[PDB]
Amino acid sequence: PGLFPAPIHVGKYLRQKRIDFQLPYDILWQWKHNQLYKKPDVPLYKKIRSNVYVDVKPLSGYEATTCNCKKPDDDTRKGCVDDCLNRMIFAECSPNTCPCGEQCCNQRIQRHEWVQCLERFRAEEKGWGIRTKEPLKAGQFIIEYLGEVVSEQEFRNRMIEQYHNHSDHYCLNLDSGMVIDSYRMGNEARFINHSCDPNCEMQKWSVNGVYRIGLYALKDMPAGTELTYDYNQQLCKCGFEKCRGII
Amino acid sequence: VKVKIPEELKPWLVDDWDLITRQKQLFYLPAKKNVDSILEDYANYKKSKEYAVNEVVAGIKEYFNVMLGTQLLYKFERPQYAEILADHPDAPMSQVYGAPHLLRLFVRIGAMLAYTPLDEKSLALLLNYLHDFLKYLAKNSATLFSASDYEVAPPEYHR
Ligand SMILES: C[S@@+](CC[C@H](N)C(=O)[O-])C[C@H]1O[C@@H](n2cnc3c(N)ncnc32)[C@H](O)[C@@H]1O
Ligand SMILES: [Zn+2]
Ligand SMILES: [Zn+2]
Ligand SMILES: [Zn+2]
Repeated sequence: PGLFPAPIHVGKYLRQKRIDFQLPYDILWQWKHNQLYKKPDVPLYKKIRSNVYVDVKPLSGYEATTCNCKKPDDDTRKGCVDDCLNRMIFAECSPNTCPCGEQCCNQRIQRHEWVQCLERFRAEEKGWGIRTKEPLKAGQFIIEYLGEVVSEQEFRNRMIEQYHNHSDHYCLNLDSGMVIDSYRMGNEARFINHSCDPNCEMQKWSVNGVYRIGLYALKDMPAGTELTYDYNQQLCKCGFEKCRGII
Repeated sequence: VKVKIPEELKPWLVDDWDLITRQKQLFYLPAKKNVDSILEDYANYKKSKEYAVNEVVAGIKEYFNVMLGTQLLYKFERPQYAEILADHPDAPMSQVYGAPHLLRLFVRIGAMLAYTPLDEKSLALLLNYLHDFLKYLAKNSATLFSASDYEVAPPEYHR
């Protein structure tokens, strides 16, 4: 054999078949889009690895104390799985108090255990989107939503003064008065699109005394799947039976 | 078999289509940076598993040398191709053509890979090496893919 052998039987015939080259439409659509509107610029923003507090600090008031989680003797399996009491009150364990030590898997946000297989791509009528290059399983922690933590007063000021020339909109509600604004600063999570039938969801966790938002998989996804969540006036192009029509 | 074209390289495929199909331009032949040079550069980038990389390079060369004149040309490019064959016979296509057409190769090779006499593990290994080479192309996209390698076809060419 070989590592890269030639095709046999009908593969030889197809390989030697004369066919005028055609660019596939899942690439060529970009050209018509670039003629109707402009070729999209590289989306620029300040990449940060942790939230930036502007005029508020999203304290949760909760000190994560120890659970009754059992430390597995086999160092192969992780410690704080689905029945962790801290995990059940949506608090990540503290490293100083967790009985599972460095085997605890209830420290995913604070250990920045982001999924490393995400890729920004161009979606036909939705602009920039995020897809996963590998499969994901339900409940998997994917990424943290990062940005500037501002008050609703600060966010309204920003919208009045500099977000008037903007056709998108980059913010999560961390609170009824606090917002994570990723217009200027954030991470790749700012490119994740809305869906009326999402495969991911945002969860608010208390991580060592502060609130942090993480994107977790709602269901299993194969490779090449675009990440979506429910944003909770734009026409919605999510393409799903029983679509709400508007984001 | 799905070969994944790097997302960064798709706008270049659009540009290539625009240059050849709309603007009636032609890639400079013989290529100043031919497919053989690019494969040699990738093989050296890997050795900086050697028999494996060389097998991938040889296979890409063989597939390209069969597929360039059959499936990798826009219709507007057919005369030039004929010209090349007349001007430099017995020169393989991997020595005459360059980066845009080698990239075009991966748009169509996946259909052929479904008929290779390999099992699942070896086919996965081959796809691994192919995607590795494709992301190598994506890394060096600034030097490899450029409209400056294209020129307006003379009025003689249009007949
Ligand atoms: C947080 S941004 C997401 C990234 C955006 N696609 C981009 O190009 O930067 C949200 C914006 O994307 C667009 N968008 C997100 N989901 C959409 C959807 N399901 N249908 C149509 N547009 C959507 C809307 O214009 C919205 O203002
Ligand atoms: Zn626990
Ligand atoms: Zn724990
Ligand atoms: Zn929808």
